[PDB]
Amino acid sequence: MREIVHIQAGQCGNQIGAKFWEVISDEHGIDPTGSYHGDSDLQLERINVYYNEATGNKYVPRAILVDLEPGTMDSVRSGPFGQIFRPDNFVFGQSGAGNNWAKGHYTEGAELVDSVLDVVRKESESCDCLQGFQLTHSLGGGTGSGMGTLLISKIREEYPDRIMNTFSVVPSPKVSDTVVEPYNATLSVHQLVENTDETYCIDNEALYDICFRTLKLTTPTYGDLNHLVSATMSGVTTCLRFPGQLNADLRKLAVNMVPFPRLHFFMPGFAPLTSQYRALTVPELTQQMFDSKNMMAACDPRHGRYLTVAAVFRGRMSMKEVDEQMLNVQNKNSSYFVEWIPNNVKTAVCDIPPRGLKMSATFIGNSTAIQELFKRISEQFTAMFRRKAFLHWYTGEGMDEMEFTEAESNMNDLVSEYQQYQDA
Amino acid sequence: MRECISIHVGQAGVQIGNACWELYCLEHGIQPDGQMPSDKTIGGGDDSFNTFFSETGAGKHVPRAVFVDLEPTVIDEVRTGTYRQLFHPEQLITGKEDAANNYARGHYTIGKEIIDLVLDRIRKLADQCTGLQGFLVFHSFGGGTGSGFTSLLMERLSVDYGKKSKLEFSIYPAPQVSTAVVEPYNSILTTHTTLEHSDCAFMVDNEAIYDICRRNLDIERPTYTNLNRLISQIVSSITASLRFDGALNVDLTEFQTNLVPYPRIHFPLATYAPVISAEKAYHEQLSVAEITNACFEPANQMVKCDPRHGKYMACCLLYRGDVVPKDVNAAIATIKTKRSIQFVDWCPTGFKVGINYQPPTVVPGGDLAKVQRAVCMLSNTTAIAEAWARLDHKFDLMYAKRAFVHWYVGEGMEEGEFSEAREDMAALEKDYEEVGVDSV
Ligand SMILES: Nc1nc2c(ncn2[C@@H]2O[C@H](COP(=O)(O)OP(=O)(O)OP(=O)(O)O)[C@@H](O)[C@H]2O)c(=O)[nH]1
Ligand SMILES: Nc1nc2c(ncn2[C@@H]2O[C@H](COP(=O)(O)OP(=O)(O)O)[C@@H](O)[C@H]2O)c(=O)[nH]1
Ligand SMILES: COc1ccc(CNc2c(-c3ccccc3O)nc3ccc(F)cn23)cc1
Ligand SMILES: [Ca+2]
Ligand SMILES: [Ca+2]
Ligand SMILES: [Mg+2]
Ligand SMILES: [Mg+2]
Repeated sequence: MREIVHIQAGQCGNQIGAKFWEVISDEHGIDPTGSYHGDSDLQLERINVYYNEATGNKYVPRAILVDLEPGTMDSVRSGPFGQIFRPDNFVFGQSGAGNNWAKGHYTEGAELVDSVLDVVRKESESCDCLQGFQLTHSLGGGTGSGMGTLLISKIREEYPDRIMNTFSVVPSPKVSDTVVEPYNATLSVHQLVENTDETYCIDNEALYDICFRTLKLTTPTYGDLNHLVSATMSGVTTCLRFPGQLNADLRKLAVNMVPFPRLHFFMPGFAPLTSQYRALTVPELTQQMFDSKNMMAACDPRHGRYLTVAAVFRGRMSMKEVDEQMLNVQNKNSSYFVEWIPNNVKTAVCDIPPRGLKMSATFIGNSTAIQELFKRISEQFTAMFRRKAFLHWYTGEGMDEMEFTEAESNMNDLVSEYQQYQDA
Repeated sequence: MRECISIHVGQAGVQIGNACWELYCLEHGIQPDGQMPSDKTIGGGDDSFNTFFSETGAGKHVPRAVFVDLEPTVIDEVRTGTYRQLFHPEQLITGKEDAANNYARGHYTIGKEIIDLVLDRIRKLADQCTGLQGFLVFHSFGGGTGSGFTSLLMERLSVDYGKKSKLEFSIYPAPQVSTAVVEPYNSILTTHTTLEHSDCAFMVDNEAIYDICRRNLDIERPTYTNLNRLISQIVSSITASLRFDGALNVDLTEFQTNLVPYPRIHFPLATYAPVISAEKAYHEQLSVAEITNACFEPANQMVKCDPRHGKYMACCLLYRGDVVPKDVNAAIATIKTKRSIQFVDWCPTGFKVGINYQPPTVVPGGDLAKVQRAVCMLSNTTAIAEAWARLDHKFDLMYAKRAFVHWYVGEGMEEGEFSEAREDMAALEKDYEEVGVDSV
């Protein structure tokens, strides 16, 4: 198990997905045209996980870029690292999806999906041992949300034994394109609960607050939020992209993180938060990554309990000190980790730090406090749905009110299920 | 692509198309003959201005539009006026005899003589389009052509183009400039027969515009030329999201998602600022906070109603010019604490913002000042139902005695249509009341 196939869908999907390929291409010594001008052999040892080798020792991202309009994807080709992506993997429609889940899932996107699956199958075939798929998308618009979840469903049909990962950007009124976002998100969460093994919940609420409160950006752009997203994505893929004892794969992650199959919504965290000169001591990384202020999902982990945790330290540091500090927070806050999964915190260290920082920590948590996120979206949803507001946009593409009711019910069930283990 | 076809019906529609298209030409640097120096791609292109203008091989940029009237006098002035070369003669369409302030003649008698010709020409523009977005229909409520031909056209357009989006800019009648006693009948008939076929409808109240011209521009007795120049500015602010590139530019359809919570509730209130004379704008730069604040002054509205005595369902701000998000957010924060803004309990209270960098322009020899920045607010308030109510009362006064009804019945209509239309407006008034009531 090595090769992953990456798909990015919609405005958000392709914006954050572009930053991901920018960040990791720098980490693996690949340049804006595709050539390797590195220095360490550790950079190329598992370059195969995310890149294909090409004619002339070029490395080509195993990346499929999907949108229902060409706006965002002409920007990706324009932008700093655009010329690296394989041009056949740009698969785009013309009319877009108007922030409408139904258009993504049932009408506009249905027209386009079979072409995306031909590129998926192309990349899937020239793979020694495919472990799975990761998708970047938001849940709030129509393409990345509705079409994205349509893809997932199709990929599962054709490759029912491979892993499915999402980086799924959850919406907030604090960073809001349209009033129908809670609808779109609730329709997609219903899909994600059934058809993914792992989902990283990137809440835009949490990114806005990190940007505002902790980084002193008064007027935060999507660029400022995506700076935080690509550093988190860099962190939660480190163990796949580098060595050397942890034979870490997506299946192993799924097995150890997910005690119950529907409860696979991970809260990510990063330390230190940036946009420095003083490197952080291991105690500080350990305090910071576990801090609510450093979570990429707007949930207080003190309101819930940690089912499982996976922590990843980057830089040159004492592993003695890393165990000591990781054991200190467990022993000093033991009520917040479930007694009925012994040794639920697993920690790893990797010598290569990220660009900029001498040392950093990335956190992956399956906390029951994630319910707060689904409760927040369940509330915004009901505010509108109890008066059937804005529904005509969805019923005009053939959807029924019963489908909204179903979806509202699955999410509220998810919330009940997370609440069940907080009290056990 | 994303092409938008404008259809201008009757005198008000036609004369407002002049104002608009004259304005768009100045906005994009298109000369009267149709040439555009700054366009290097000759014969065609994908540029944002191409949503409103096709290119010919000779370098002519040509409005994606059709002017239609049942008498030649108003369109003859486009055929011989400054911009006569801009339009292909087949875009400018006339009959010999008008509807005579009668919805019936505009819809049935004079109207059905020219309707196939109009759809045939609309079709010729629709086939120059690689991805047609929809139509923009400019017409008066009160005229016979504006009311009855438009209704017929809208019906027919729903047949030929399915659910392809249709926006109206509708001129709502006012006593200061009104031409006919029967305008309330025409208004209620067109409103009724158009309501299933229009996706969004910006009403413009001639009185509101008349008052703004007197008050803010110091114009003693405004003509139509005065009003249309102001209207074209508002129309331009709304269509500017379709005509310009921009990092912070939110498309108009995205605003529509927010503006229309149920099919029948599709009447946004517009409010524009600043409307100011050159005399008053000299040494008087108006900041983002001042023009934003001016959007919640109901004297700056396009329809005379009071949003303060009603409830909001959406609030969109379309800024153009020297504007950046920081200033906008600060301005909105100030307004939230200091002004009368109550949303319904089923809407989120966030204001949706869009920004075009191209600053607004002015037509040579006009009354508006050239300003560095400007803003159009589109709100969906229950207050706009006040406008339906005033007009519905005028209709009821006359309809109770059957005044003028014989002129409509003689051209083939029945009393059934009148009461069927009035009950639809009764229901619409009741809908705008229901949405405002809190949930349980
Ligand atoms: N704002 C504005 N209103 C106008 C203009 N011309 C006419 N009106 C108004 O429109 C209404 C009358 O309708 P018109 O558009 O003149 O009538 P028509 O559609 O040509 O119909 P007939 O002439 O009866 O066939 C009245 O309320 C007028 O004040 C104009 O250029 N601008
Ligand atoms: N963090 C982040 N959120 C985004 C970005 N672009 C859009 N969004 C959010 O994504 C949602 C809208 O989805 P979008 O991707 O534009 O729609 P789609 O293209 O139709 O899938 C809203 O919640 C936006 O705030 C981005 O670059 N970064
Ligand atoms: C109870 O928690 C876990 C147990 C096993 C695994 C499997 N592999 C893995 C991972 C890991 C796996 C896939 C992708 C990204 C990753 O960062 N990160 C760690 C850190 C420490 C460690 F011991 C294993 N890790 C994951 C979590
Ligand atoms: Ca289609
Ligand atoms: Ca061109
Ligand atoms: Mg968007
Ligand atoms: Mg006329």
